[PDB]
Amino acid sequence: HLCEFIEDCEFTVLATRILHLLGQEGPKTNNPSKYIRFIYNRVVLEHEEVRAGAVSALAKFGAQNEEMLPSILVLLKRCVMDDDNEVRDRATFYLNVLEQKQKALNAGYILNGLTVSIPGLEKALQQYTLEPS
Amino acid sequence: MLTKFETKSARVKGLSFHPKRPWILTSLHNGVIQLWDYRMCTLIDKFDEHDGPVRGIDFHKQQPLFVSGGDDYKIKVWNYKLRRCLFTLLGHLDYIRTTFFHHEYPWILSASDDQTIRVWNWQSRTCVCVLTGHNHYVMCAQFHPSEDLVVSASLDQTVRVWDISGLRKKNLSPGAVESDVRGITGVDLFGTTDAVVKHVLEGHDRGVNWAAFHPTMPLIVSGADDRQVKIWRMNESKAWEVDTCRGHYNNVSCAVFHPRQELILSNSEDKSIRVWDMSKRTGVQTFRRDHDRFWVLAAHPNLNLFAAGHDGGMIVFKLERERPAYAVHGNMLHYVKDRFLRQLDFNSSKDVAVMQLRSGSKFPVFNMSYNPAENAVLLCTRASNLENSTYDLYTIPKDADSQNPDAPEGKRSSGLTAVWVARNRFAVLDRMHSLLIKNLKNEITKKIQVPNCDEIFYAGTGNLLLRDADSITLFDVQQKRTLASVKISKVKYVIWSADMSHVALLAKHAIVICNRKLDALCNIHENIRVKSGAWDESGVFIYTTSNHIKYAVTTGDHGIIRTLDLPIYVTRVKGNNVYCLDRECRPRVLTIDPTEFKFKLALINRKYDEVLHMVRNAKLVGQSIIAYLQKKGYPEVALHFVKDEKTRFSLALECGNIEIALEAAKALDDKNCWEKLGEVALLQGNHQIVEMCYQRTKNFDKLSFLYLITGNLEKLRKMMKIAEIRKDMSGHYQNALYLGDVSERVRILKNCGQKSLAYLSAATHGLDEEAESLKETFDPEKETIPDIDPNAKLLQPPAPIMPLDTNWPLLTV
Amino acid sequence: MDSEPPSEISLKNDLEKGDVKSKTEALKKVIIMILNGEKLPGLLMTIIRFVLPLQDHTIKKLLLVFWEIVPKTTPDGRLLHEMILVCDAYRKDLQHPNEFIRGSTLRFLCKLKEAELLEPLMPAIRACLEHRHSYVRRNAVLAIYTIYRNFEHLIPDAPELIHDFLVNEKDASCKRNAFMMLIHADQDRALDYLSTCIDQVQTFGDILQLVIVELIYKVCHANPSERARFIRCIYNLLQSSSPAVKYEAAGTLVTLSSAPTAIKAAAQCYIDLIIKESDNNVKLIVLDRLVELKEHPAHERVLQDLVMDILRVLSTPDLEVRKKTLQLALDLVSSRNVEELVIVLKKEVIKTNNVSEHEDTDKYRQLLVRTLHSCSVRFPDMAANVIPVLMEFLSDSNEAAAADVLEFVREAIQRFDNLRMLIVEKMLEVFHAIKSVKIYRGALWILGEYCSTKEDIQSVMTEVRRSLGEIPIVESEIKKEAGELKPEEEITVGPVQKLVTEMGTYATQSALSSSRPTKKEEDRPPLRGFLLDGDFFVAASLATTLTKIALRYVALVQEKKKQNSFVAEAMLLMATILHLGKSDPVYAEAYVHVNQYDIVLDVLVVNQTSDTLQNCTLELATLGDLKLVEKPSPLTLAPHDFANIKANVKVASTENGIIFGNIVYDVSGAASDRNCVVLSDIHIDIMDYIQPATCTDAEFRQMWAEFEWENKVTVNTNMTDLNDYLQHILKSTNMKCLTPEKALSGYCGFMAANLYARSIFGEDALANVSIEKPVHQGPDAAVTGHIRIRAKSQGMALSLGDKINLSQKKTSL
Amino acid sequence: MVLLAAAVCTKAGKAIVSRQFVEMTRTRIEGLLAAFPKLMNTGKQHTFVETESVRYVYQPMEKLYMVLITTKNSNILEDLETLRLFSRVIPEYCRALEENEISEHCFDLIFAFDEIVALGYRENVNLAQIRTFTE
Repeated sequence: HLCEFIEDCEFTVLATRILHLLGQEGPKTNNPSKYIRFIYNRVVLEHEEVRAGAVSALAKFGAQNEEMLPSILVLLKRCVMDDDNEVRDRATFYLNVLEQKQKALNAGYILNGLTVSIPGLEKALQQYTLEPS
Repeated sequence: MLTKFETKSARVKGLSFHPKRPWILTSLHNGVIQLWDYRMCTLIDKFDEHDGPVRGIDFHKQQPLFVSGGDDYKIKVWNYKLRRCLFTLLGHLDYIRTTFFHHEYPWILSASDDQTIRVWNWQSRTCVCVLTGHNHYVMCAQFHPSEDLVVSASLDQTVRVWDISGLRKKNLSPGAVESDVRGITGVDLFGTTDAVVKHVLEGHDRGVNWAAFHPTMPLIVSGADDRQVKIWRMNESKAWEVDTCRGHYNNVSCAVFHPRQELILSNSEDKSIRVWDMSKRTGVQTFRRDHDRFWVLAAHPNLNLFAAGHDGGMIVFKLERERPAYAVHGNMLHYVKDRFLRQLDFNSSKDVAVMQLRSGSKFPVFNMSYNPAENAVLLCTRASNLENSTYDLYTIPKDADSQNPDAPEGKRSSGLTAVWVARNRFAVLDRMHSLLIKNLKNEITKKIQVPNCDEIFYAGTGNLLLRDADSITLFDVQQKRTLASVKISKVKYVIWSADMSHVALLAKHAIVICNRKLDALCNIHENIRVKSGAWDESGVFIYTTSNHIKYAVTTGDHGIIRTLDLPIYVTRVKGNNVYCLDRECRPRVLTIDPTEFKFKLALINRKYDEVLHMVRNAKLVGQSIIAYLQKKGYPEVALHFVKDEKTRFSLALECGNIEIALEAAKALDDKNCWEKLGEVALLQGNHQIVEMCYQRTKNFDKLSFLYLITGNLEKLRKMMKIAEIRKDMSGHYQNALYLGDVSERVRILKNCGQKSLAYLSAATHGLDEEAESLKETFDPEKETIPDIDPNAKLLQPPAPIMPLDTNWPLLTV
Repeated sequence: MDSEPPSEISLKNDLEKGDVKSKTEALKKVIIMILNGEKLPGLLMTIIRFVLPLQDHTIKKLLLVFWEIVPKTTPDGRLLHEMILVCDAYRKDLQHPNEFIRGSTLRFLCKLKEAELLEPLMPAIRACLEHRHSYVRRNAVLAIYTIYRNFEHLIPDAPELIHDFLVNEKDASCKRNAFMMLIHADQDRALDYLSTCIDQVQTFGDILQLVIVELIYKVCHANPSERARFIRCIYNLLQSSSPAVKYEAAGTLVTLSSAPTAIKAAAQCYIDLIIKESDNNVKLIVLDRLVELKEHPAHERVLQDLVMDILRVLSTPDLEVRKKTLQLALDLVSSRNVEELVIVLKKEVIKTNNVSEHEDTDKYRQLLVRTLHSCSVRFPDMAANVIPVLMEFLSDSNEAAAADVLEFVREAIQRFDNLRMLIVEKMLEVFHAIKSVKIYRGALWILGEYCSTKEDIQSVMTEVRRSLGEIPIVESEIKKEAGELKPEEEITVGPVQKLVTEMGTYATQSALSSSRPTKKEEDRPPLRGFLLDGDFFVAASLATTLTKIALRYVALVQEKKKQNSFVAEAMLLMATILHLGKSDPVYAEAYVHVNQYDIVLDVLVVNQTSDTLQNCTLELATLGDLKLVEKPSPLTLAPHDFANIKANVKVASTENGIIFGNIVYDVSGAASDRNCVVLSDIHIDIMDYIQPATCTDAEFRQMWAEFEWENKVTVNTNMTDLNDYLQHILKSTNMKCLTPEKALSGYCGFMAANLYARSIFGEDALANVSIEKPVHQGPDAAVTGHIRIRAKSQGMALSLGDKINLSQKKTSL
Repeated sequence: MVLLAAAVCTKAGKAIVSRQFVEMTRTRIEGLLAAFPKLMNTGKQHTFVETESVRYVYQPMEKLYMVLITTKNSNILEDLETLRLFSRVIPEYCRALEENEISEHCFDLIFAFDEIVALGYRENVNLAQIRTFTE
């Protein structure tokens, strides 16, 4: 819903959050099609790291849920979610592993489709000092 | 307090409320006077009538005018519709502080700061009267709603009550022949400075700047140069009735009574506006609005809003109710309290109102609720949300507090709230701020009962005992339990059918009318949310959605019954009439007509003969009679109205008989129609009708194509010539093929200059001689054999049918 | 008197005064107030009285002036006659010895198409039959033609009076001065005479002959007029592939874009077109003629190519001219676009050669590397050119400068498998001085894929692996990359296997190798280590591992369709992206009817009352963007009158100062306080006022970005697709469903509409309607659609949000 | 008519003086001149600019626009040439353009307009010719 905001001023990060979460949960709570449609627009005009994020997420999204594979294909063939720069390299790998390969690797790789690191709860202390400055 | 209006104009010395309309006039120190539609927000007028302060301002509404008095020393009369000065007259020789208008003849009173107030007759040459007494400035003159008397507030420490038809004041002793005024010590001490004394009033607070009345009381309150306000009886000059209100800090410019509250509103030249207790006569509370000083005050004699003038401008401010709960029985509106006291019933387009006795409310409304059979009214009183108050029940047709104290009807008892509920004589009450049930034991229930309690929801208003803490909750008759809760979007209202078992709730489009608990019977069709609408128990639903009262439906019919000239809410439908009351609560009534309703009741039951009479100009419109009746695919309604050349056209395709189409198509003056009806014609089967149409749309080539298909050869030739000239090569060209010999083409093609094509066509039929002619006239060489033959037999037997398909048989249903 | 509409009383006074100046000024003041459009008939007798006979030209000229702009309307001092006060003593004016008064009189008199002046204008040609100036003879041919126009198409105007009645047009041809008011409908003999006149011309007169009769056999014969026609005539006799080399068109053409760069840019376009007509592939578009400035002899001195170099631009002239120029280099010379884009890109892209083409802003540098590189991807020949230039890009040897360089080249290798083996050794070099992500990413990818070719890798990688800079995204790129190509083909103190070890540690593992990697924790949350960790089945060897992936390119990669490409030269593209390419009681009843496409609001006005309502007038109002196309016009609403009165309606207008509600309808009658009442006919909404407009995907996208649309609602009855209810309803709140924002598949396929409007509300309106129609096992809410809405401050956003639900009105009176 | 009106404008938002050759553009004249000449006739410092489907030819003089309007056209040279001749005639009457002085010589200018362009067809004028009329 939050992603409905603003197409590319919303930043790399929100797109990365809806993208990461939609990838990882693999919505059956709402139809993933809204999520996908929202993320698809954001990627075009936002930074490399999210566009690369979007292909890899899609791949994991493929491995966790079979249903998803058709959307992965429309998104990845595009000049956006693949074939930009960084986005291409990751994509060539992620795509080829999903498309071409066994997906022993893809399957293994998704354990929920989790983040890259699990820290503590950083915000609250930061916030404590930061407010009366 | 709510701020309806606030316009910064700078120092307003005079302010007056219009008694006819909800308008304000202000006279400013800047020399400008302004007339405001304070509710509408539209400046009516603006005049710079004097260089300096204009201290007095009045409405002269006997004919549509306003009157001003300025420090030009004149009382001037002004047009608000034509913006011109109607008449000008010499009030006095000093500042006109306040001006008042007589309703006797176009006489004008001016009060001045040269110690007299005079009344002047324009209509004739006469100055009819001068009223004298003051020894120092008459700051204000004020009308009562009767025109016979006025009060003046002056700064010689008095209030002088005057007669305007009278020479000064009018009185004569019956116990003596002598003048009422004594210049000697009698039973009171005063000078000789009057002709006679009707009533010399105290005003002592070192002079009273202003005096004003409550609309329904003889009592007057005055604000004076000191810091007190003193309330007076002007009807007796008593000094055993006069109480002083203390609160202000500096010279009180005015004090006037709030018409619609039991408080006295004062304002002073300090920086505060103070509000006073009118059952205690001392300051309840002080407000500062920080517009500084107030030099004028006003209380509305039309009992609308209230207003006070300050040194920055003026504010008209609101202490009134919006969207009140109501129900209509047969000819009685019962509503919850609003300004201008109790009103209602009668009229149908006017903003006037008139009284009938149908007061559902006659005391502070904690609750006002109808009986579901509509025979009693419950009014809950003595306010509170604690666990007790009083509730008084009234009879619905004519309402008193008690009807008789010696009769079961009109009784009262305790209960924080009591509200009627179904079983049609029952009520449910809160008397511990729990849900308690009320019986009396036969008839409409009036007596307090303590058994049965709950622990959910909290006492308030209703009609089925509504209570809220998070939703609108309907409660049971004899059970403590919640009967149901409703949650929905509202437009600030709860709409009852008339019987208070049922409830109508407003939704995103229109309104839904529902039964007891929450069960939706139907939905009213209409795009936007209606303001109010009510159902005559079911069936005939009449509603307001603008300025007009229209029926959502009666017997599948749809009508707008009539428009009123004001926006309104339907009070409800009980009987044929529908009754309405708006926010200000002025009534409109409307008889449900046999206009729109009869016409479509008749059309539904396939009567057209009935319907012709029914057609009137109160319901004709454009498309409900003269073109809505062209809306059957097997024409029935269509047959009846056919007057429009378009409706006639339409009618024809819907039958499939286009004989009528061509004529409508004709009368539509248009080609397109002829080709389209001609195509429909070919569909009914017959090509004579098609030809005629198609010929005049100029589709000779379509015809040429049609024609062997149809099996005519004579008609097929006619097409060929009149398509020759167009050089339609898929028109003129066709027909030669279609007859057994090709000669037709040969000449047409010759004229085209297509000599080659002309030869090939001709040659093959064995008309080598014509083929040769074309070669000889033009470029020869006929020897060549193309991918098609150039000389092989062409002969076709044309149309074996003796009767053609222009003569396609038909019977027609 | 600029425009003062009330001043007519003073003008009468000023009009006769015994002072000629005052009279002239007055009459002048009348003229200026009429021309603006203000009050004038009061004056007429005064105006007419001084001036009438006189030969004194100035007043006469002034009165003569006023008779061509209002004569018909004004009637106090004129009335209606054949010899009106416009012309009765102006027969004298016509027959004065001074040419000016006669001439002037003739000129206005004949100018009118008035029938109350038809006779006096006919022998008015006498005044100018003698020709004292060129003006007199021209005045005459125009006046005879104007007489002919004024109801005298027959014998009253056609022959001669004594020299002209429709014959000045003939005479003019052979006389010293020409002018032919003969353009249509006039003597054949004069038309013929004008042809003769082409030769014996008078130049102003030639433009008059020429509008009538054009096309010459000659080159010319002289003068601008003939000259202007002549370029039209030339374009006929050679239409073929534009004019090519612009004729006499060139002179007007420059002024057509006086603002100032746009002329050169345009001029540059034509000059490029003209050079040659090439193959005309993708951005090779040069039309006009094939040879007319050739291209490319080797004996041509100082050659064509010198002008071609201008078109290759960095900005070498200014930006508007730049964008045109880059396209224009591409257009004359390339293979498609690719060839000349590589040359052009070589100049633009970052080097160590020139520091006027390098910059330390990373994105622009990177983009420039990608543009150069896309040419290779397009066309093979370019691969060979690109790789050595890319190594020069690297040689800059700033952390960032290397970085951008490495990033594209690595993509090129994915396309270009073991072809760019050579580059790897160059690419390592600047990888050691490092402060950024980009350098690490790219280098690690080249060095990684390329391992067979080199053997250096522990040494190069290791300085960086223990160096710092920024390392998020570094992880992702190194993770898929480091091992690749040939299992044991390197060694410096770490063979390819150490690299696989490293590659795994950098991805997410841990291992001593290359003196440990900089970071291990991956980039954006989805990517992780694991895929690749699993991978490297066969240790960094071309098989079905990282190497495979690395030496292969994801999907199709060809052209400049943006598949490993970027679409021309990076600077020109910014401009192309920017280009959005946007395209008194009263009763009313009412219904809306349409017959023969006339849209009307039917109203019936009803007086149910016995009371008098005479003075009855009916008006439909203009509120804002609503307007009357003709109010209802009957004088109905009389004692017990039922009437049907039709008020025609429009929806599109310009805002009026009166209220902006539903529809205002006004009926007037008897009453003096409320002489005019406002009462309603059925619903019309605020939504009308919005104005529909449309967007393309680019405009939609730009506006999405421009202002927020987070605001969403879910609207019921959006179960249906875009096309059905949603379009129709969206239309009524002046919106339209255009382009998509969807991404459909077997899991995706919400219908998406991009909406636009440009409301007359100071806002636009946009929305996206997403229709949640199940294309998954877990839909949002099943069928229904969520509309994400905005407007420019989202004040119309809300209109979109609810006007896509339902909407219907009907009545049946 | 080819030439609707010949008009002198002030970009105060009104047509200061103007000429309707035959009764057509009365009030219409003021609204066109008032909106369009304010924007420089919507120009960019180009003598021809067309807006709301009416050709406007102009020359700026101070806060004022001398304006020729057409919605049809017979020749390129001609439209400019009547405007041009008008621009010789206008400072003789009003000493450049300026709203108050333009206003005072409504009669002068208006008469020239009738004389210069007659029934929308561009006749010719000259400062000496103008004299016979206002004599």
